[PDB]
Amino acid sequence: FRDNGKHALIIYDDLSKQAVAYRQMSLLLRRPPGREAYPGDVFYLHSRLLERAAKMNDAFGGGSLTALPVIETQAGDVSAYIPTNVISITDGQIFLETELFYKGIRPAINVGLSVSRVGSAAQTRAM
Amino acid sequence: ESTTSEQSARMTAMDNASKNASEMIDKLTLTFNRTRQAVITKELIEIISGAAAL
Amino acid sequence: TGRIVAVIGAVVDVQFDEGLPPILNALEVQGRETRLVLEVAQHLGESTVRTIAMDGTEGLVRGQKVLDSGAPIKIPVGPETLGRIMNVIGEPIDERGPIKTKQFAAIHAEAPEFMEMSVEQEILVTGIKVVDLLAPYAKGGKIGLFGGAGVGKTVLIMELINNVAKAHGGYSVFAGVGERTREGNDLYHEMIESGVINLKDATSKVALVYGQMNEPPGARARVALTGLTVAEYFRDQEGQDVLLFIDNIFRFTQAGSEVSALLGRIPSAVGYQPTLATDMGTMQERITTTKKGSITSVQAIYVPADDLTDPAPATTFAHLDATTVLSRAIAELGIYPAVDPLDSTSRIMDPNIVGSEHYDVARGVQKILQDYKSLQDIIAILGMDELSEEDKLTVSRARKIQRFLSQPFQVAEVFTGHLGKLVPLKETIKGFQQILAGEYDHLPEQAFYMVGPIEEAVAKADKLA
Amino acid sequence: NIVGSEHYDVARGVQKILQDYKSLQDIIAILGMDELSEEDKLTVSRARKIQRFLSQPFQVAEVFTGHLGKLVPLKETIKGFQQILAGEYDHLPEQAFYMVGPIEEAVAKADKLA
Amino acid sequence: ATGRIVAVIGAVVDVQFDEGLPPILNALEVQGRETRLVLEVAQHLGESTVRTIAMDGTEGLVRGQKVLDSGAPIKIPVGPETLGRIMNVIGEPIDERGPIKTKQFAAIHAEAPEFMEMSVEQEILVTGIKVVDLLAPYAKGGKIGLFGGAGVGKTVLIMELINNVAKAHGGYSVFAGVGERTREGNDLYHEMIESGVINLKDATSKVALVYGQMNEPPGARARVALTGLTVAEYFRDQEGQDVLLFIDNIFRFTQAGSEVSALLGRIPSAVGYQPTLATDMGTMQERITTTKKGSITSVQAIYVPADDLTDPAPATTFAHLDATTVLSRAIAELGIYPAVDPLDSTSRIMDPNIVGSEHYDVARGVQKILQDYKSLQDIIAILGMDELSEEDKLTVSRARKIQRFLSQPFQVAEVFTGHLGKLVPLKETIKGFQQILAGEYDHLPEQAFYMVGPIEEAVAKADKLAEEH
Ligand SMILES: Nc1ncnc2c1ncn2[C@@H]1O[C@H](COP(=O)(O)OP(=O)(O)O)[C@@H](O)[C@H]1O
Ligand SMILES: [Mg+2]
Repeated sequence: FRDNGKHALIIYDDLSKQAVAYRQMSLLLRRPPGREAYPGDVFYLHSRLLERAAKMNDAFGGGSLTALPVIETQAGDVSAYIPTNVISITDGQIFLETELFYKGIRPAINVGLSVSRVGSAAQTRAM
Repeated sequence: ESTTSEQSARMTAMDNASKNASEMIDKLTLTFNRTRQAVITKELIEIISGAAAL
Repeated sequence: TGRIVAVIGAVVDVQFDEGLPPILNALEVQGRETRLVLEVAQHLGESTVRTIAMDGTEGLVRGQKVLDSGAPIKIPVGPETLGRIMNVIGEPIDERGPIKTKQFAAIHAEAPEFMEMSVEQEILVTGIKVVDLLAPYAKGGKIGLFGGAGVGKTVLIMELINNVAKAHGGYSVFAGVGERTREGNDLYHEMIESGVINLKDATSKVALVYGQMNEPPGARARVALTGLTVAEYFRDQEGQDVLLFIDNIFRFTQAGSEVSALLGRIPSAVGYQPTLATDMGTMQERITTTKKGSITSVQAIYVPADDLTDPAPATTFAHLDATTVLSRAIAELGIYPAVDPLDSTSRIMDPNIVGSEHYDVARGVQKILQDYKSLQDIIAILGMDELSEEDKLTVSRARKIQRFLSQPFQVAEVFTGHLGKLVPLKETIKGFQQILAGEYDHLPEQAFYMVGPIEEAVAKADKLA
Repeated sequence: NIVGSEHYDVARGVQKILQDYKSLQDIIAILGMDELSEEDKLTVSRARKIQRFLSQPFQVAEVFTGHLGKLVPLKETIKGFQQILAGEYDHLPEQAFYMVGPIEEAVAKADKLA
Repeated sequence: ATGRIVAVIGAVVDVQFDEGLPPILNALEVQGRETRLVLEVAQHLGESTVRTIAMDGTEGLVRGQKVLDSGAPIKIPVGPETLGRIMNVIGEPIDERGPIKTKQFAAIHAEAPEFMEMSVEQEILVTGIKVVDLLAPYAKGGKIGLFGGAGVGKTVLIMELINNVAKAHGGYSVFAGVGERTREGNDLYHEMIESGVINLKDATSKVALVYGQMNEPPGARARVALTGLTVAEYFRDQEGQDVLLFIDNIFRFTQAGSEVSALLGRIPSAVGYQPTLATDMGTMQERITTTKKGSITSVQAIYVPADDLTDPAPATTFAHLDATTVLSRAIAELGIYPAVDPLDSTSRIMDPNIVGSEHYDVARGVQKILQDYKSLQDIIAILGMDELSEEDKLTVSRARKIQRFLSQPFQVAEVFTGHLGKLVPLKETIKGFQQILAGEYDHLPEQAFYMVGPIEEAVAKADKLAEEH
């Protein structure tokens, strides 16, 4: 759809369980593990996939492709190996707190840590 | 009056010194548990790499 | 036939000539006293397979003879398996004669397809007032049972067997994954003295699968599959609403990471196997609600080193739909069953699943049980009478609610002398809808202790004085 | 020798008042603020403005917050850390020192929250 | 039977024979060197190929040097003539005073005595140190251990027991130094001539010395401790005297075998040691015993790596020691010297049927007031010292005087201190500590007990501080 002038949208759900599936095929080939027994090329796994989601110019049709991956953290750990390899790729974040979901605020969006860099200039002037 | 004013503020100021010491005691429990797993993981790789190169 | 070439520990290598068997088959060693079943796991090339044993390996000579079944491990299945005890290979281990039945089934079987799943959530009712109101049970889901010994856990097992066979008509299977012999003998005789198993006729309600603790590490991992084949017979052939008990799920994970290290594989994170997420996948996806019937599972969960983010209790947690926790601090308060009402959660607790009548009743119960938890500290430290008159009723009502959650069980009729009550769903919602509004507040506390519905509560206030 | 004897002396006073504040964070977090000395309620009350005076609104981040990008000269970031380490500005709150350029806009911000 | 060299990797030399294979644990002489290089056989590999470990360096070795065989393990010279001489691993003298001329040669590899050759009697050997004799008494014919990290005093405390014990002792004495600084083997040869223990002019010396230091190849720091307790086995067995034995250090026996291991073809165990760690340790430590033919007192210094007694090398020597003296850096940084931990040192004869009921209720009376002092420090950190009651302001002030009274000025540490060397007897150590506990010295400040001898000097030092106000 992107190369033929249409707009698409894709939700990967989730990229955490992909990287525990690439870990299994790597260690079953006897490859040297790294941090958290992961292989050395986990960054090649998620960068070569999320680089395709782009917007072509008007001479190429004018379509687009938006991505929205999902990462699951273990007890608020936003300083682990996998949730930092994907923060350093995507153009922003949306944080969901497990201790605002218990207090009755839903959707529990952490407004302090949620940022979107490039998408701020493209919104409605009414909004 | 002054021994009642003092003995009530000893009740409050010893209460916030146990909330702040229990708020601090959960944040070091997660870091203890990340680091406990990371040492079993690290010294497991050294045995495997020592046997594979042999 | 084949021949044994290598014997190293609990790993035997078998050399064939023509009929090379595929993976997940089952061989059988010829010349020995008891059955020794080998399970093929790898094709090593030049007609050689890599097998894991299921019993003792000593006495095996290099160059013996080994047959082939041509199929996986096939167990005796049927309706006449109710009330017997078997190991992982279907043999009976209680010296009551051979089990005789019509058909057999294989334990390594695929999941149901995508077009056979249920498209809607549905609540399973078990009769207990604390379970079916605050942490209800979905039909087909996986349940985690927190708590251990000395809390009253083995009664809650023996009573959920009895109530489903009364209100729903579905039997159960018990699978002991690496369990102690001393504690797997007392559960045999505790079920006899409560009626759910019976040595005289065909009114039994369970089938026991016991793979005990002193068995080789390949034989402690397949027990949760043998005890799931039997549970699939009563859904695929008869269409019942079966239950399934695994005790526990950590000894299924831990017994997996000792086969994957005897087979020469590089370990993952902290010591587990590389395949920690598919062995939990290719077991717990067979526990589902198809179009014929369902299978519901209650599993015991042991957390190692009090780490909730260890990979063994983190893989399991993505499969559960409801958790119930047995607190010992409610067992010293006198309440039975000792289920904590505040620290139990359910995923199907939702206004678009169980409706708005169940929701706003069970929402207010956990809110009022928090206010008594916050006001019990001012009363213990400062004193009683300083708090308002609007708060004295919340102290009085929350001691009515947390005693109305008690319920006498049918499995304990001989000992505590009371009558076992099985409460349907529409009585438990009607009851707590009136305690909150102050409608039955003038009656004393002991009218609510150990009754059935709300009707038997006011019939007990008359007998006082 | 290279940067001078006046640049080198103000830059070492800043690393001294920020290290002594770092050794009191284990006590302020437990026993609170009312357990310190009287001269150590001044190391805390001055290091919490030097920390906020090391903030600056960048020029490329105009599209983040909508604030103007500010640039300072080298001779004026020596004067800003002398009139704080001496005690000239002990009558202003900490949030008046937040996200400004040179030292003259700090007193042009504390008149707003009056 | 000659053989050739086919491979050299590091300190592990492979030697292929042709017709006669020597057994494991032998000696092979490399022909072609100007020095003597001995190879010790360690493994068999098939097709007449052994794998050896080298005692000296391996520079200048070429593939094809013809290697002889001895037919026996490393037989050092032994006898009465080796007293007052320094010798090598293979028995050569390095004191440059001539050849050791004796009649008996003895291999260093031999068995352990059986179960019906053990002795069972226990005694008490008095030293004169106040911390040692009170809370963890040593014993005649018993194995003693000196734990602790790096730079707390293991070499000085083992230099103190040669000062007190070795000159008042009747029989002989042996010092094996394994893997320590080559400087400190010269401050022993020059602190034992000026005290007359080593005599360079006649035949009245009482000390032998065996030295393999930390400049040697790692195949030679693991056969020196077997050479120390071979000379010390001659005196116990072929003669009948009472022998002592001092070993420093003994952690460098385990570490020097964890370096040749991975080239011999072994998978590593936990944190990096060899798989055969607790077997060759227990094969050496079963020859240092008291049999029915003699008695060997033995003091050993044991390095603990980076202050962790859960490391697998120090935490398996505990099964071979009767009296452990755990040193500590948390005491030494107070100024309390010798830094011996009282709540971590044990003995097998702390027993009211052996040391009497009066010594026993004094030892446990000291540890009970020190351990109860530990739990009181957790309150003073939040409350303060003055807000305590008057009843536990006294058990602190009694405990602080017991901490300071244990520190004693040593004799061989005069050049550090300038103070004089004290030696408190056993009957005075108990009577000093009864009176601080009962309260007979509550009128003195804490400084009157620091670095004193008996309790008599604790009040003489108290008045001399008073007059300078
Ligand atoms: N009698 C003593 N009491 C306390 N400390 C001492 C004494 N003698 C030496 N030391 C200290 O012990 C340190 C190391 O001495 P030494 O025993 O030679 O080293 P190590 O114990 O590491 O082999 C020295 O820095 C010295 O200050
Ligand atoms: Mg030393």
